[PDB]
Amino acid sequence: VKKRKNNGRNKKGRGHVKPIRCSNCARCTPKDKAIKRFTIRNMVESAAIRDISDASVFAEYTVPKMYLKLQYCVSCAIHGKIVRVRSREGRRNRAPPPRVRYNK
Amino acid sequence: VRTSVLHDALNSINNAEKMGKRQVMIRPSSKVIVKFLQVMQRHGYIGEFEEVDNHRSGKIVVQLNGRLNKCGVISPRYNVRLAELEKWVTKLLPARQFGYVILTTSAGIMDHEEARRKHVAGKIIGFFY
Amino acid sequence: EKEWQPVTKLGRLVKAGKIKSMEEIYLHSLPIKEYQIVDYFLPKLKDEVMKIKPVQKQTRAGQRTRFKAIVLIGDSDGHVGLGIKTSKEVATAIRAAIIIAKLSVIPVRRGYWGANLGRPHSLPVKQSGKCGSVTVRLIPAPRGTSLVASPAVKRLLQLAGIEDAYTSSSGSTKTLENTLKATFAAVANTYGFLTPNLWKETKLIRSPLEEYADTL
Amino acid sequence: EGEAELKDEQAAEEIAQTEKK
Amino acid sequence: RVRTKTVKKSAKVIIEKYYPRLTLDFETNKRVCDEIAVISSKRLRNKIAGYTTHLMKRIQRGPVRGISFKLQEEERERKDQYVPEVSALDFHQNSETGMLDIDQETKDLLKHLGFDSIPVNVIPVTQS
Amino acid sequence: PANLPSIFNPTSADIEQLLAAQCHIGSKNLNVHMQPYVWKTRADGVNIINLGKTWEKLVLAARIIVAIDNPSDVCVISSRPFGQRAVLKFAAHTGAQAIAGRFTPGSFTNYITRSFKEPRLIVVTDPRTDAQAIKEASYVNIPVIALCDTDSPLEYVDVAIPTNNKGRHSVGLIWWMLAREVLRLRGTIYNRETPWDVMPDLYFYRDP
Amino acid sequence: MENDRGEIVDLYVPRKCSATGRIIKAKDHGSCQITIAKVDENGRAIQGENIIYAFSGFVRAMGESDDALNRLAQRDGLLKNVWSAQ
Amino acid sequence: GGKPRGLNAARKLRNNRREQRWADLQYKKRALGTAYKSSPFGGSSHA
RNA sequence: AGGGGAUCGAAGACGAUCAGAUACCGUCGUAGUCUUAACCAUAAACUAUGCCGAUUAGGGAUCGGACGGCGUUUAUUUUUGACCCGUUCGGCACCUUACGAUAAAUCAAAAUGUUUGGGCUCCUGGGGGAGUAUGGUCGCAAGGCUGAAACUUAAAGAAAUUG
Ligand SMILES: [Zn+2]
Repeated sequence: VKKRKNNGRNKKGRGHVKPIRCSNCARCTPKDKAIKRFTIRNMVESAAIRDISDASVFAEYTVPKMYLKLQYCVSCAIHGKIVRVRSREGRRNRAPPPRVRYNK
Repeated sequence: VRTSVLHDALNSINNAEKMGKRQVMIRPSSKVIVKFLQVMQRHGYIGEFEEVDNHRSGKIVVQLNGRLNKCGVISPRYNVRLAELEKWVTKLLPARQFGYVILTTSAGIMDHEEARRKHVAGKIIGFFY
Repeated sequence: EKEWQPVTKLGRLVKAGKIKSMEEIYLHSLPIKEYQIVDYFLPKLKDEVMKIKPVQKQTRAGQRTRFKAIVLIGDSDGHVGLGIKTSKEVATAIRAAIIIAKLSVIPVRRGYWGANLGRPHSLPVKQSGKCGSVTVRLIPAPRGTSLVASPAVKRLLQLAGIEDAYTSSSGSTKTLENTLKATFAAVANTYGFLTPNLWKETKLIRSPLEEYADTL
Repeated sequence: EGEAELKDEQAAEEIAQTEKK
Repeated sequence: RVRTKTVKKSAKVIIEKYYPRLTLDFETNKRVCDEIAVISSKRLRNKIAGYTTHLMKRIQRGPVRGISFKLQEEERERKDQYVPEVSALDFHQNSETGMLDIDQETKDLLKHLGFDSIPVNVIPVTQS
Repeated sequence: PANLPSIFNPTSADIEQLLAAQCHIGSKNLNVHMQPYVWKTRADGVNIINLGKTWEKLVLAARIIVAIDNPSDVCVISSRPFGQRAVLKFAAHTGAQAIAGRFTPGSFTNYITRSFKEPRLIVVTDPRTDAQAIKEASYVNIPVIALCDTDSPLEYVDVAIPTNNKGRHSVGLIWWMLAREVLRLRGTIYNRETPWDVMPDLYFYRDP
Repeated sequence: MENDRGEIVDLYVPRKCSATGRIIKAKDHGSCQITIAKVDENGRAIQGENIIYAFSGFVRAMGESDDALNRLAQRDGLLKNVWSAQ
Repeated sequence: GGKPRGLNAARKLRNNRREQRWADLQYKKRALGTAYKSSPFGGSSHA
């Protein structure tokens, strides 16, 4: 039986695609099959910003950000709880989850 | 490629009738197609049809009124004697009372019942009931 | 046991004798939901149970067993039907099965082979039906031959009033439940075939429900 | 195994009515 | 401490049958229930009285869905005949002028039907 | 005009209320089956319904209602808040039962439920939001009449009245005109020319 | 209808769909009848006079009953300029 | 599906049936005469 | 057979773990990994779905070309380019639906098939023995193509339901 209509790959209209290296176990997987996450964060955590802020010599200062793109094989994706198993009917839903914008 | 214009015309009619429409369009027109429709028309299975004349081959627009179950074509035109004509009506006709099998003979194309009256045989080309 | 109380509007009209015969219901295609309607119009309907087969279900303690019954009825004069119901008790299932069979009674169309001389004996045309990998085909036959079929489907045709026919089967016919349901669908479609003798236009009349006023 | 109550059923007719010795 | 269906179901019918006979006081409500009901336990009677006096406290400020008594209905259908003196559809009295505003291609529809005499104002509509 | 005289024309008064209630405004999505009831599409905007064709279907729907022997066999349905009051008022003026709010599925199929009905005709405010009512009608042979917008399913919908179907005023006004026509064909109003004494705003909705 | 010596032998004669002409079978739930009243000269509804139509379940499921009724109603002179062929 | 259907294709149809007839097990043992060769009885009933 | 040989790393040598560990983990490391001139012809070489032609239902996205239009932007500025609206031809795909099909999972084809015929090529006939023995042919070799019999057995297998 086919578990997924797209074979869980997202590759139709071509024959080959170069692989990539997993960011955790350094495995080789096709680029279209890997799970990709883009992350934007600050250099320092929010509790430490005040100590840096008042120790500067430039009056008001803005700590820079850091930009990373991590990408995993499926075996490392669901062991680190990046994604998890869904139900049979809930599998066919590709909308990104609604991030909480009120936080109680 | 197009190897039997007769099959294309009969197939297109069957699809439209099964879905309940009232009119059909046929892109290529030939003498055998027109002579086939006339046999159906004389028994009330269709209404008027008209053949618009473009300079290539012309088209046909047939008017349907229900009453039609199926119309098919036999692709290899076998040779049938007069004595074995009763084998075919047993095969591809729902009942003995009604239905027609179309033949082609040296006296024009005709249904299986008048050909018995004229005592003539030939080749088989299709059926409708 | 005692007199029944009609629950639907149609049931009240039947009790008051406002409709002539069951074919009046058939002509207007009205649903039937009360088994007291059928036996009021069609007495002497014979019933005969086919077989009972157990079905299992696995649970923590053990296995749970239920009994399934198949029952078909008919009058040998153009009416036939069947029903299937399962229950925890053998006797209970049979009683409930007969009720479902009565609700599904349908008419059949009988024609002639060749020339007509009264009292049609065979099917008018050849018809077939399919129910889950089983196909049954029926062919009209000349007068004189009997019914040529397996014992399972010969019984159903006997109660429908059909006298002469030819039969053909395909697929896995060992599934008795599927075989009977396929035959029942083929006979039901006899009135759905438009023969040339039915081309004559008919007059539309109002249904009995609309023009009668029911009691309170 | 529904053969317990066929002795005194009288509410249905079986196919092969079992003759008794 | 959650009340089951038997206490809640019995409390609903008491309120609608006898609304004015019992009041916000818990002590008085205790004596109304046992007179107009058949309860075989004092503890069950106490719980019934506790819930019904709580229900009328929230009834005092706005009605609650699931509760209906005679005084509430009669007030409801008194309000449902409310009707203004000038119709909202009527526009001769409304607006600084009687004539109203429409767009261009609606008037062409009016011309097709023949009702040209209707006083309207046409304004072009396009954003692109 | 083999079966209708010329006294059925819309007249200037009836039309004047229709375009003042925004009954000629449709949605952007256009169903293929609703193409005939479209006059033109607005440049950079919505479709526009043909009000002239609206009157003929409204009269035809009313003529079907009168044919019913006893008025209690007609049923009128509404679920959205904008149509609750208009349905109840329609039931009071004529003879009809009204179902407002939840439908309690199984009403037309189960014979032991409290709200068991055996109607001969069904009138529905919105086919999309009242799909359950239409679905059960297909089981027991009842024709369906419904108010439809530019986009709406038309399965098992024999008669369709093109209207806004979503406006506050539009939904109420159409139900009012339908009631007036039913009484006109009977002897209640006694004349086409005489005006009715009930005000159109009575068939509206109120927030509390 | 069938005959042997000129007398009908069919159990009953079924009806036909008005839109397509197919026979409406028994137990075909979803098939309805539409009755339209007949009005007199002054607008009142004549009692006992009406026009009857029948539609099969097949055409209703497709969603074509609205257009089918318009063509039939206009043909019997019940409506004006609402249905046409392009 | 996929058979030759023309009016002059009697050679292909006859050849095809001869080749595929060997896939049958009952016919294959009859044509090769294994009973005459390998069976302890010389193709007879008793011994 | 020559050139090149940074990085990884079949074989090999050690350190731990373990009752044992010729492995998983760690430090080294040869052929190979790259290129020129010649051989080899096999992959879950997969959409497990052969090729040509006709007909059958609604929708919104997208890539390439043409045609029509209200505006904005902009240049030695117009015509062109960028954005917006609509029609059409040719593609990689998707959502809903079932009049249809199937054992089912599911499918705009896997539909127009018991009411069975538009044209053409190849392959399969219960499970093992077995892609094995032998003969032939191609290759430097590893191997490729073609391909049995004796004997043995009442079940292997597919889709879904409850534990
Ligand atoms: Zn990994």
